[PDB]
Amino acid sequence: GSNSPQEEVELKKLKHLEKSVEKIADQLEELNKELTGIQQGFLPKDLQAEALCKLDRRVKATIEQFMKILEEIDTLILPENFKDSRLKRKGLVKKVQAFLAECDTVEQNICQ
Amino acid sequence: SMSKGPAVGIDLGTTYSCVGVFQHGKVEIIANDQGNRTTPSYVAFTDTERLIGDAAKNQVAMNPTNTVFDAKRLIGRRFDDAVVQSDMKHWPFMVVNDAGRPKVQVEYKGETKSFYPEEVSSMVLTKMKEIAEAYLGKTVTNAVVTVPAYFNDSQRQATKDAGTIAGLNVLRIINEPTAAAIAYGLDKKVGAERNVLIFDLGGGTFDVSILTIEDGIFEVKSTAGDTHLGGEDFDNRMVNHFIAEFKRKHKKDISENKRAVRRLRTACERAKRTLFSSTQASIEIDSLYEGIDFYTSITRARFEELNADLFRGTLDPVEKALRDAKLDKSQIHDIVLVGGSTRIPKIQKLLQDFFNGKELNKSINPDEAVAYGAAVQAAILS
Repeated sequence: GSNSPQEEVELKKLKHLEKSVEKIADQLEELNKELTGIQQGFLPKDLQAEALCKLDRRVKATIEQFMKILEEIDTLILPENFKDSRLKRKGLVKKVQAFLAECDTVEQNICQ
Repeated sequence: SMSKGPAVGIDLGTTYSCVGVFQHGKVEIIANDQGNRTTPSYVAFTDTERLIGDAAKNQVAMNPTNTVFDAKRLIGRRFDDAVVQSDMKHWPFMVVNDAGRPKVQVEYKGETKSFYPEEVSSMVLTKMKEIAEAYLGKTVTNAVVTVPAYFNDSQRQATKDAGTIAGLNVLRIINEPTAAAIAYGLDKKVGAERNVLIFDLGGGTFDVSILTIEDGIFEVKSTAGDTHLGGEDFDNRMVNHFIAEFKRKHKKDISENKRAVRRLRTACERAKRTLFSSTQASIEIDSLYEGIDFYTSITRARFEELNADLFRGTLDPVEKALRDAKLDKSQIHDIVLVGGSTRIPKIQKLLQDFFNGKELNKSINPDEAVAYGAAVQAAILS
């Protein structure tokens, strides 16, 4: 119970990064819904390939945005005493990595 | 519409370009729309638009085959030039032969398009012109553009043609080492002939030039260097060191995971910059590979050790340029540092020790010295 004003600065940086991740995750959510929509939809099997490959630009842009977030998180230096900041940093990197794995699943399902 | 603005100086670099303006008795290096004082010499072609500078560099991972850079390595050259053939092997974009001349070939708005190197450089010059206009709030047409001292007639003409295509009135084309000497006022020093050595280690090239300045006339005496040497080589040594460290510590090889290597490479680049002014740099990368957190550090001494052969090797073109200029090192009046890698204290120390303790001209940002000199020249020609 030695919470410092200095750690509040790092926690605020992490909250901004969390908000930035939420925006990219909304883009991923729309891609996931569109992919599901194409796979489970009524497009003639002949036109499905084209609809899927049209997601390519967006999924690559989403991957890149997440990679830029990781690079920004990677600039933080948090002392051992900043336990709350380290936990928030760890949780955020894990959340970004799970979103990147979902992006990779989209890429495995398009332009095949 | 905007009123007429002043003349600018533009350093058209292999990887980055820089624009300056002389006003209020001093040079102002102009920040671009993203606030960066240098702009990537990148042009990207997408399904929907053409992107230049930071916007092009920012999407290289997304669109590698249609993102052009290094046009300066191709400008004014023949397709069969040994340099073009060697360089092509390492670029992700296609280079084609059009009646003996190289062209970059890309996909743009769903169609195959090809551009001459001067057309690509004209797009970079257009962005530099736009950067100056956004800052000044005035139209910019007049500019002094720089080229390497070793550029032949064809390379110089193609650069002038890039300027013309960009809608610039190219007041003069001057050599990069001359622009750097002008920035430091070396032609204004009173007395006899001065021998100047320009040590330019930045933007992926290493150029050493020796100039003699006599009664304000610059003569290039010799040029030497390494066409492919820079910050990326120094970053790569750090990456190898860390990959080896991760293998020793965790018995895991992260090298085939492109995202892990990228996170590490980006952190190494930043640590290298920290080492310019600090003796140690720390790196904390959570979940680098297989969920393992990588918390480490590197001292300036270790950074120097990892790069020892590359740093000490920068003195070989210095010795070669001195021998070609028929001069003893003791005959060099002024030493000028140009390019971002000259911020490395060990490089400065090796060069200062070589010249027996002689002070180096380094107060001007090394990344901006050439644009600075070009902006001074542009003001003189106005």
